[PDB]
Amino acid sequence: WLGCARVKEACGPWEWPCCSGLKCDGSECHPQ
Repeated sequence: WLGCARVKEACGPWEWPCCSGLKCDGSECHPQ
């Protein structure tokens, strides 16, 4: 239990849950 991805972490649709307000903009979570 650490937290969530950041605005520079690799995420996806259901592979890595990012924090609230960050959407996978292609591959790296972005600041919306």
